[PDB]
Amino acid sequence: KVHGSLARAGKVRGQTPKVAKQEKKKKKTGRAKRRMQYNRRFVNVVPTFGKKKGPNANS
Amino acid sequence: QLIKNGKKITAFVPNDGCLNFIEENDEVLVAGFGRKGHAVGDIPGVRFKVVKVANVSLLALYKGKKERPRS
Amino acid sequence: EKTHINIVVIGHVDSGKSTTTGHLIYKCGGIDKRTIEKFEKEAAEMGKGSFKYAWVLDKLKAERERGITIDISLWKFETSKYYVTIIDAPGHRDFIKNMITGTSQADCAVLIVAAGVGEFEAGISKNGQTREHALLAYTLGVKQLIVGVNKMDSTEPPYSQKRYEEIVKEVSTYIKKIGYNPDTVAFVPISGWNGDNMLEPSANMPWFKGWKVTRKDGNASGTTLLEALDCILPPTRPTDKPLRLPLQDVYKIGGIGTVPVGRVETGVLKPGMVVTFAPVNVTTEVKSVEMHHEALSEALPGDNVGFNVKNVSVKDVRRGNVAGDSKNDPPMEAAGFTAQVIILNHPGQISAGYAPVLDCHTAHIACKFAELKEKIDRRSGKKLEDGPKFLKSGDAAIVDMVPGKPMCVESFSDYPPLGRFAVRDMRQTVAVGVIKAVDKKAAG
Amino acid sequence: KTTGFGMIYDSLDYAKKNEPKHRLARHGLYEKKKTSRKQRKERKNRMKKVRGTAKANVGAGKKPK
Amino acid sequence: PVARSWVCRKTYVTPRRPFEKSRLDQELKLIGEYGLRNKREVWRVKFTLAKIRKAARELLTLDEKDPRRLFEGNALLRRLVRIGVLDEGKMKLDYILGLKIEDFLERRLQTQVFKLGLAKSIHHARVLIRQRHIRVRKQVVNIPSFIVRLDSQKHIDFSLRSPYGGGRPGRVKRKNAKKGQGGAG
RNA sequence: CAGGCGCGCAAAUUACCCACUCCCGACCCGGGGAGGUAGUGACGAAAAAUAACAAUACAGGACUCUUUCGAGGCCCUGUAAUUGGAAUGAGUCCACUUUAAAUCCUUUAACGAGGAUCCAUUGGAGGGCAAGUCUGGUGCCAGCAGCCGCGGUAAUUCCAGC
RNA sequence: GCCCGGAUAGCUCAGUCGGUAGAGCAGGGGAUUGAAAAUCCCCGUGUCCUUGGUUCGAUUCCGAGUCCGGGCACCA
Ligand SMILES: Nc1nc2c(ncn2[C@@H]2O[C@H](COP(=O)(O)OP(=O)(O)OP(O)(O)=S)[C@@H](O)[C@H]2O)c(=O)[nH]1
Ligand SMILES: *C(=O)[C@@H](N)Cc1ccccc1
Ligand SMILES: [K+]
Ligand SMILES: [K+]
Ligand SMILES: [Mg+2]
Ligand SMILES: [Mg+2]
Ligand SMILES: [Mg+2]
Ligand SMILES: [Mg+2]
Ligand SMILES: [Mg+2]
Ligand SMILES: [Mg+2]
Ligand SMILES: [Mg+2]
Ligand SMILES: [Mg+2]
Ligand SMILES: [Mg+2]
Ligand SMILES: [Mg+2]
Ligand SMILES: [Mg+2]
Ligand SMILES: [Mg+2]
Repeated sequence: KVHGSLARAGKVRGQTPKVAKQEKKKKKTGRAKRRMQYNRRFVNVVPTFGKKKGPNANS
Repeated sequence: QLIKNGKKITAFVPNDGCLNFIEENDEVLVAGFGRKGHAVGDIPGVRFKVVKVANVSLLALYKGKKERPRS
Repeated sequence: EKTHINIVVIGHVDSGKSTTTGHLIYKCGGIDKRTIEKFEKEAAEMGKGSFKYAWVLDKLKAERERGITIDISLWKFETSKYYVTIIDAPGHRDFIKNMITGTSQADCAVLIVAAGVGEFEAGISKNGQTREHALLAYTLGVKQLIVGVNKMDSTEPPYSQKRYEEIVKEVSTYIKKIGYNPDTVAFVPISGWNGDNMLEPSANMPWFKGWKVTRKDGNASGTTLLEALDCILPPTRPTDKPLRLPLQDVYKIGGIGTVPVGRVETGVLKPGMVVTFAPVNVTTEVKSVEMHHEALSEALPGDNVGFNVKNVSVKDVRRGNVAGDSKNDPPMEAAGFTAQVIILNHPGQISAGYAPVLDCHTAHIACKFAELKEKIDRRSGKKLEDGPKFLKSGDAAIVDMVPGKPMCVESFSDYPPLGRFAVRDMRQTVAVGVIKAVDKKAAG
Repeated sequence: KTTGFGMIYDSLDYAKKNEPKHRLARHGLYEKKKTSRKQRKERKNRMKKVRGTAKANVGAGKKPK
Repeated sequence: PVARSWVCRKTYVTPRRPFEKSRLDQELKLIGEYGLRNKREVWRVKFTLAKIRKAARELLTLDEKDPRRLFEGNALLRRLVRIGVLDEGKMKLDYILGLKIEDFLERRLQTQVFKLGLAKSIHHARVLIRQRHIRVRKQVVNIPSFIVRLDSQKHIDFSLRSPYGGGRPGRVKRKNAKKGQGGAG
């Protein structure tokens, strides 16, 4: 017995609540962007001792 | 049904609600599924995928850049 | 050097439009003699020998086999003062759609009414198209009328003054009700089959002392149909506006490609200009502008012209699409628009959700009545009551309309030509109206 | 800085003879305002149809048109 | 049918492996210190170094009696000395193999403007160069990757028409001065 | 050679010129869609913008001294931080040059940057493979997923925001 | 542009000249399961393509239009 069908195609995309992108500053581009990465990864290295936190750590 | 030779194939339509853009008897640009003539993933025996419909890209339709040529 | 005017021939079925036009073109030199005998022999062998001059315009196999005009046909000829492009419109009510396409792109309308025993009454009856055609001509903006009573040879007695005079009195009455001032209209007794009183006065009507027209900007007098054409007032061409050219057909000329043909309404069309088509949203530079097989350097308003576009298929642009400059104010699709509509004759009651066929320029799209905004006065849009719930015949109202298929329209105020319309239903002209505001989609 | 090339002639009459025509026109010396190559080619092929001294007349009679 | 030349080549070679952490970190470190817009810039110098070091390798394979070893062996060393990556006391092909990436791109024009003291940051170096402020001998050079040679290292300085120097002021202050002249009266 | 149609997933202007390159001819003089020139051109290749600085500020290192604390100046970094006025070319636009004539490029005068809105995208974020077990929605559906696999009401993988 | 036929539940197919559209299949809700399937209970879930005409009234009567299918034609 098949539960999916062609009438319900694109269901979750339609029902997903719509949240708008918020106005934010433009990101630095080109050499300036590579400058930002260099500082965030190598210059501002705060020691942690225990274990490394990823660039996008959420814990 | 391919125009150049009249052969009949089954083409997968990618993404969430893209089948709604397609209607019956529309000109569709079709490409391979990436496995050089073999089925991809769990879809059984489908070796093709749809890239453009009604001479407009499925991605631009899915991303809201353009709309099914409404006449 | 001449002035180009667009002339539409209108009237009831079998009133002699095509014959009158074909003979008039032949007399003025628009077609070679030898071609007429080619038509004369071939029409007789098909069993339609009476359509000898009608075959000049009836080019289709179906038109020639059945002796009926189905679609408009254009031809050119010169009246020693006007370079005239004449349009032959079908007389059938089933082909009123092709009329409105041809009639829209016209500057003067010649109305052909058959002076025959019982033939005239059939045209001017309720179920005839003589009344309807004159009504649509005024609705579509044609403000210059020439009434030529045809088939005068077939009266009883032939070339009867009394028949001619009674038709003038009756036709005048109608034209006056619908807007045309009879004193500004030239009535010409003609015999399209025999070519009587079209170029030179006919001995068969010595009683006819001529026609007189009393018009502002000139009073004219004459006897023949050609002199009636020569008295047409020169139309005013809106040249200082962005380009607007409603398409009436698209052809695939061998060795040239896609050549959309249509009449430019406003602005100037020149080769090398990048034009855009609405509502199909196709932008392309024009390669050449040709009119009547003759090369052009610029298409001034009122020049029905065809033009070569680059890398455009025939299927992309169709009849009813509007062509305009991409650099200047470009035409755009209308999601909806607001109209002042006067209901003429609907048997019942008109409420929101009504979907009659709306005819604007060359576009015939079934538009849906979305909201009855308010009831206004007829002679002046003075409001009367908000939200009429329903409208019946004789009521003028403000209506918001949402077309079914994509359609490009403009307000009458900015561009008079592409705002006029006629709602059509029940095989009748239900209502007419003008367009005040257009909700153009951004298309970006 | 700006480099370049210069030619200085013994006399103007010599500069008349052995010098490119375009550089002469740059000084207004030998100016010509002629027809396009296409118009000449149109005329040349039209004259190829006719024969005799009529060749000059009809080609010249159709050149302004 | 055409008087054109189609001779062209790529100045760089992409990595064999797209996402290798150590290579990514080292390339970022280099881009960061020598102020380089993109990772293509680290690969261009890497490609030039690889071709040069590869060229030195078959020469070292050939014996010292090889005439071919001597000619382009001497020429290759001379080019390296001229651009300033090899010391004039270093006339051995064996010493080319010890060259590193930072050596070649240390000779870049943008690094020299910051080092010579013309610019106060490596990112200020590119801005000055791209804005037409630096001459080498007498010619303004707006290419940050301009490889300075020893013959021209001593001559790098501000351009004559640069407002920073014997130059009429730049447009932004010109607009303030007329404001000052208008503001005064 | 352009240009049209058809075919197709699939490929440009019905442009200007003999000035260059060279060819033919009785010929220093004529002609040449050969060829050159511009147009279209993200086929492909090369160079290279989308900021930089200075101070205040707040964490943080940093350099020294000192009750360990603490302190002072100094180097460095994150903040459409608080600003501030410097710089410039994309752009528009005299001339000039370019060139057969033009064009672009090169130069120059004017003008032209703060949200310097003059606003960089395309793909991905379980592993292979660089990057969240964040939050909302859906609930073996919708979808994803080159492969392994994810989804059956707390999805590191769908649809979204960050 | 012209002509011909069709349009009723998610699918298919019924439906009297005019007395307020059903059948099967599918699906939904509940019991059950970790979630299903099976099993056991309940539920048409459809603007009769759209819109006007006429009628006491319209899916079934007649027009206009849209889409689909078929055929014909269209050379500034
Ligand atoms: N006696 C007479 N017969 C005429 C005259 N004009 C036309 N006819 C005949 O009437 C018939 C119909 O003419 P026709 O040309 O078809 O009119 P029409 O208005 O163009 O017809 P349609 O296109 O609206 S269908 C033809 O057979 C023609 O021979 C006329 O002036 N006098
Ligand atoms: C072309 O020139 C247009 N005037 C349209 C047209 C004229 C004559 C015949 C057919 C089309
Ligand atoms: K030459
Ligand atoms: K995500
Ligand atoms: Mg598998
Ligand atoms: Mg009859
Ligand atoms: Mg006719
Ligand atoms: Mg008949
Ligand atoms: Mg007829
Ligand atoms: Mg009768
Ligand atoms: Mg020559
Ligand atoms: Mg930008
Ligand atoms: Mg991965
Ligand atoms: Mg990883
Ligand atoms: Mg959840
Ligand atoms: Mg059905």
